[PDB]
Amino acid sequence: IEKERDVILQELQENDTSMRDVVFNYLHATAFQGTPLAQSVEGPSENVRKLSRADLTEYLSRHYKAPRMVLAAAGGLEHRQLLDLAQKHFSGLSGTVPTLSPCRFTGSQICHREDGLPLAHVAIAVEGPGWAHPDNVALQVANAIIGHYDCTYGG
Amino acid sequence: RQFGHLTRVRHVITYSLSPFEQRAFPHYFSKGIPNVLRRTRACILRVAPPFVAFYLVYTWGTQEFEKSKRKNPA
Repeated sequence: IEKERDVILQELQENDTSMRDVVFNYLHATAFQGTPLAQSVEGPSENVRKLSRADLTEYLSRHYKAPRMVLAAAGGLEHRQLLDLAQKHFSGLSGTVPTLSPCRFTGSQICHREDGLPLAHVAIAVEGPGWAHPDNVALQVANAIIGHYDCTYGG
Repeated sequence: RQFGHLTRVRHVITYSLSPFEQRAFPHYFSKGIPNVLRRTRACILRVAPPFVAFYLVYTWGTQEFEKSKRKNPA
């Protein structure tokens, strides 16, 4: 717990270099400001220097539960070879929890001006509909209608 | 000249919001009016006293001129 607590703080220095990951971290932090989703995934340095075994115990004690978990596999197997192993091992799982707050959307701007670098990674985005909304099929096309390009395609 | 080659900036963050996500005139009465007075208390003392004298010189300028056309005892 204490060793890794240094490993984490080593990486938040590293991800300063991961400029792409900087942006999406900023981006999610704006549109979903005030909500949980604006949080990063690795978290602030501070909480990593205050974290406890018990908060993890509680966190573990609430989210890792059968009704909200999935097992899946593929390859040269059979679905019934597997079904016994879940009935063997995970049958001892605690099979018994808040639901979602609708995370709103914001139209806001953020800008970490820094002239000392070569270039500027930039991002822009809008509200997305979500998973079950069927028009996501259409949008994945339009992203591909516009497509992509990076400094290598001889076309 | 334009944006791009003006100067240097380092380690500066800017937060800002759409207009649509905020009322145009919040705290206009609630917060503006003291700021008006604060803006006033910093400027009146170096602006008024000229105009104060002007009002007086505008006053005495007429009265003495008013008396001069009125006759003398002779």
